Amino acid sequence: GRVRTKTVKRASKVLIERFYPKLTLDFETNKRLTSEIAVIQSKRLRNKIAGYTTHLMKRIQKGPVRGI
Amino acid sequence: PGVSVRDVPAQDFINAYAQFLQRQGKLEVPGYVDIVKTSAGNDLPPQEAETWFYKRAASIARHIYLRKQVGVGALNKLYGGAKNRGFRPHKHVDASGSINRKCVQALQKIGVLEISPKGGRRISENGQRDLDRIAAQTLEE
Amino acid sequence: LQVVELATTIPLDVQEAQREVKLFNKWSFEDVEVKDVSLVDYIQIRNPVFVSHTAGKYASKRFRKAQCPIVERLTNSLMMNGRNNGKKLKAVRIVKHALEIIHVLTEQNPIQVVVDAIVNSGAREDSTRIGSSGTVRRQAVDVSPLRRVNQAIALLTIGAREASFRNIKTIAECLAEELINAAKGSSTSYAIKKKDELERVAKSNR
Amino acid sequence: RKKKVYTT
Amino acid sequence: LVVQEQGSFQHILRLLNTNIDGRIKIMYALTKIRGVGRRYANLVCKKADVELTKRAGELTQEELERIVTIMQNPTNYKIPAWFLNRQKDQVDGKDYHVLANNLESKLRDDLERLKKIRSHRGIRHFWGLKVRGQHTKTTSRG
Amino acid sequence: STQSVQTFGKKKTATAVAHVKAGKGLIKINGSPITLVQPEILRFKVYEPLTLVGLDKFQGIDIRVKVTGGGHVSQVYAIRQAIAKGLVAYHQKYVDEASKNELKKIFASYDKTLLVADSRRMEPKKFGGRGARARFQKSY
Amino acid sequence: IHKIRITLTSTKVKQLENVSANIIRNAAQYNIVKKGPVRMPTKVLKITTRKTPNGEGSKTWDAYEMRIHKRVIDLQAPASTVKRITQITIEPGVDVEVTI
Amino acid sequence: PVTLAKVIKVLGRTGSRGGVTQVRVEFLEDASRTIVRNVKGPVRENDILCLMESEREARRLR
Amino acid sequence: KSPTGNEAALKNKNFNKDVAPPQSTATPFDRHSRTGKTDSKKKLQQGW
Amino acid sequence: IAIYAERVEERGLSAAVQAEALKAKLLSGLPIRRAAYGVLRFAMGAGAKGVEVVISGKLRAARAKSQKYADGFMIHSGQPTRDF
Amino acid sequence: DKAQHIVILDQEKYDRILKDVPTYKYVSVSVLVDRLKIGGSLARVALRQLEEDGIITPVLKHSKQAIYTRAQ
RNA sequence: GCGAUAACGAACGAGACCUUAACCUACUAAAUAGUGCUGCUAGCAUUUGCUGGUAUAGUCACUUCUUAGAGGGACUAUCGAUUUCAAGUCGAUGGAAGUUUGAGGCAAUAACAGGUCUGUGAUGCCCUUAGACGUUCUGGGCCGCACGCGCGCUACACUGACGGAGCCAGCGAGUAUAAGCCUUGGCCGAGAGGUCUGGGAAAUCUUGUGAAACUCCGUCGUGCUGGGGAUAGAGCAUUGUAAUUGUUGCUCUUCAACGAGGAAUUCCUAGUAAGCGCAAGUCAUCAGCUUGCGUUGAUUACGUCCCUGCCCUUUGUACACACCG
Repeated sequence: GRVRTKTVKRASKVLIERFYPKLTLDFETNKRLTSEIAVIQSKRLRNKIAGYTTHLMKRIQKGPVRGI
Repeated sequence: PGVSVRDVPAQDFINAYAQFLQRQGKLEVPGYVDIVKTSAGNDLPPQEAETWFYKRAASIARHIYLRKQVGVGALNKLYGGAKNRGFRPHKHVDASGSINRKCVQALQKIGVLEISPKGGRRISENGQRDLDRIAAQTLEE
Repeated sequence: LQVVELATTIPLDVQEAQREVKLFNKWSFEDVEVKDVSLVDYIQIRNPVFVSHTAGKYASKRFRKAQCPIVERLTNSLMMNGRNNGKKLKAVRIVKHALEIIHVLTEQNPIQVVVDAIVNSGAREDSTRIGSSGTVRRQAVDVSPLRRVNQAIALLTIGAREASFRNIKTIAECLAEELINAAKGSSTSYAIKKKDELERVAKSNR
Repeated sequence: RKKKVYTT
Repeated sequence: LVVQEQGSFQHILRLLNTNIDGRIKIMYALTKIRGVGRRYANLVCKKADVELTKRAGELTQEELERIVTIMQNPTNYKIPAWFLNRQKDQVDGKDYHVLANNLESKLRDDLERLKKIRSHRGIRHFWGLKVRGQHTKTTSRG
Repeated sequence: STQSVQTFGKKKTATAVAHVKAGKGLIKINGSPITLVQPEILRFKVYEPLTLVGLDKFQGIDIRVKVTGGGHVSQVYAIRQAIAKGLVAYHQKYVDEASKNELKKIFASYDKTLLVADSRRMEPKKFGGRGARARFQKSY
Repeated sequence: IHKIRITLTSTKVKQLENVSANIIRNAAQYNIVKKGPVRMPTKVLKITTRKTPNGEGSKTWDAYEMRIHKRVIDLQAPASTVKRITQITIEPGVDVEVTI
Repeated sequence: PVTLAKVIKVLGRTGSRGGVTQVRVEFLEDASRTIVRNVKGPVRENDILCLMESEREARRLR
Repeated sequence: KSPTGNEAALKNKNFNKDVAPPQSTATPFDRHSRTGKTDSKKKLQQGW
Repeated sequence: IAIYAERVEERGLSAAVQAEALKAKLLSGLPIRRAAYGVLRFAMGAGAKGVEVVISGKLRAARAKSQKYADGFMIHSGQPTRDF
Repeated sequence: DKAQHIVILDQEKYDRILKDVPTYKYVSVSVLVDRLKIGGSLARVALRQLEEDGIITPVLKHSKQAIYTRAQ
């Protein structure tokens, strides 16, 4: 399965609560943005965090999300 | 166009060079060709007793043509096969050295081969001339 | 139709392949049709191939096997019983020769006979077991089109394999007889006895 | 495990 | 090409007190004679100028006598010593090739010659056990 | 020099490097014509990149490939990929890109492995068995 | 002028690449023509032992490794210049051999 | 007299070992008389699997 | 028959006339200590 | 050859020094609890993220036992155990 | 041990071959063995000549399989 | 993980991580890698072409393939369905890669009378300690054979055996005054092997490890047959102080059961299974064994708790040394 874990789910939603105006619905822009916002030790975790932040951003535009 | 050895199928080129090389008759055939096995891994002598030596020399000449200074030890590896060890698994075993060494020696004094520098046996100035000739006379039919 | 002159000469017959892609450059897929509505989507003959050897990835997803060419699925099932695993070129040689024998016999399109033998060999109802922890119990259930197709190939090659065992008749011409007989629905062929015996038992369980 | 007995 | 003959085929041959099926190919028909394997039968046929494409019954008497002569006298027909069955014989030291009835006689004579001196190999032959050092713990079950 | 593009195709271990120069319809395998590539029964695997587009595409180009590594079957698939990729790479550089997109369409619509190398590689062997997943037979 | 070869071997690449770059650096500001560094195919020294000191348990194996990385640098300079470059880039992990 | 029934809904895996599937079939002709039947092989929706006998429903297998 | 070599050729292998034994398996409370020296709580208290 | 002797900067961060120091205390008859906590607190005092001491063997009892004396935060799996 | 296929060609079988083989949809090594009761080796030599005599047309050539048909 | 929620917010383990495999005509270079050109040179058609050889000075060019370091790339990306519209799942499209991208390494809280004191100059105690249970020398045994069982290797044939011919990998290892490493090439020898030189402390030489299955052309023709190669005789060499109880290799001869295997039972979901070989370890010699590697390459699910083991919840307990109670 492709179930993201808590280390990526909560760290991504901290980005939204902190940098929503600078975020966007594009993964490529988010991937570059999260490399200057957070200190991520590994590239693979960076892509996972940015890939879930984009999903949450794409979901906020469709209505209000619970917990963010 | 210029026909070469590389422009003709190997299987029917060797069948044509073997026939020519036998009818030409200058290749010296050792006296044990009716007795010996080609390889220690083989269990029977060749079924074409009269002609097997000529065809093998034709194969050796063509094989040396396409490469540069191949030795006789490499020829043993080339023609060797899987030995039929009874209950133990199969294994690769080299072919007989004398048969290959006699062939290259027979081909070297017929004018097709010579001792190459830094080992092996190159193909002769005339070795290209007569193989490329047979290739042309192989595919017109 | 024009003959194209290259520096490397190309044989006449292979230049004819520019017009049409044919199995072994001999058999056409154009005039081949499945005489059963329920197996059209699982017998793949729409994409022609030259040789039944594609080395594709049909085991990744669930129904990718339906996308493999039907002849390649047949030649895959020939290489069985240990000593033949991985010997696909030998299997392709058998299929290539079998089609020619199927052509000189009955004169039909050889791959049409292959398609006919497959629709006639898959059991339409098999009796699955519903045994309650050991006891013998059987219930008649329907057979999916995919299992119907691929059980036909399993039964056709198994019958050909056993007919060529300890027999002077070669495997390519045992397969040709097996495919031809099953194509016309004859009960003499294996995999038609089996198909009838499967559907006969299923009738005694519903 | 054995008791060495001499002969010579 | 296919050719026909009448009355020349011989269904059963008798060579060296051994019955030979006449419809077997000559190289493999002679292998019925004990002491003559495929490798040896292949060479005596080539030394006797008997082409291997003939069945056993196809051969005439002239060829049959020429073969049994060669098998009984291999060294006289340029057959190498190392190719022979019984070389460096125990008593006379000459190279021999024993055949159908002579083979079991000289095979026997080797057994008592081993048993007479009571060598270990001769002893194990008497017991009916394997003599070449094979383990008998788990496979000697016949 | 002249219009030359150099490419490569790959299968499991076999890799075939194709040199495509401007010339006549010369198509060689290790210095030998493609009409006699072995095994014979798979000769149409390398004929596919030719007959799919039409031999007229090869009038202006000559192709010489050097295939090493892999096995007998794996080398055939490497060659047909090098030819298909070599023809496309030549069109992209010396012909309009409309034709290159045309050539890529027929090839891709027929077989993905003509242009895209198969990524399957052999799984490593693990101890406790004679294979990658196979294990020694267990007894009770 | 002298065609001089410098061979660099070590187990760890960080110090190896520092020495390799440092030698190339000194061969740049000094107008010395150079060829390299050449990354030689790394050697995997593998030893596969049994985990168990005894012979009981599941048959589990360790697979130890020792990667050896090799770089060769070709220099065209007098022998005095090349040797002093070696002392400039001396590193405990990386060993240096100089061949003309 | 075989009848063909396109499947329109895969209900779920049934049977003891899960080797048989409940499916919702719809007849090709007379697009009504929708029936629940069990099938052995792998099944997607839109399978034209034919029925030797039609007048029988299906329930869970033991 | 003083030497073993001489007697071996005279001893016959009479092995196929006698039948093998019907069973031949000849190779248990591991939890219960058999040392007979129990440990008192004082010893554990003093040590640990 | 030339040999130089250098003092370890952070004795609390060197498991070798702490194990040798602990051994020199256990061989002096000090109780395990007093000895184990002398390195647990010394490691933390030096600034260690975590420390764990395990002493196994037999002590005044025929049956043998092992006791672990952990402290702070410790990681167990993956590459970081080779780093920190 | 029931085969007992004929390996020597007499005169009765020879003309029977040339009178019966042409009236075959498909001839091969096994077909000749199966129905003419001749041996496999005799079948192989019979096919190589019958093609040279024009009675038989070679549909396909292979060492392990020989597919032949009538030439009429 | 979503969610439900007297819990809220966290830590270890899982996951992250590390090594390896797959992509990069995008960087960085490469005479220990390859190529195109260029010299010089050969053969065949003569069309200026096609195959080669040579060039550590042609004191050329380049990095595509090859090597390896710095990076980039995938995050289930986009779009459809279902879902508590959540976590997700299933389909497509693009993609080198969409099964945790493939494979491993590491791996929690306690613990086991699990296995080893026959790995340790790791160890407590007991036994022995000069006619030794220490150490060494000689010879034998560990192989011994009415039997039961397990891990495997050959096979029962024609999808095959031989006989010729075609002719393709990857992982690795390699020495000096030794106590002898990998060993080409030439010459003898049917072979095994012998002999003379040289290269390589290694991307350079062994080595393109020209491996085996495999493919083509022939013989065989359903026959315990040219399937199978036990058992045994004679002979020829190799290693070693030493081959007998055949170390092993080679030649001829001997031609056994086995004609697909009962009750049972093992491993396995994609470059996987199955074949097929090769290297390294042990190693003076010996691989039907392991550790890896590559060649050919599928059938069938992609589901369930029916059997089996384990985990969780409820439940009973007179057990807690915990049902071996």
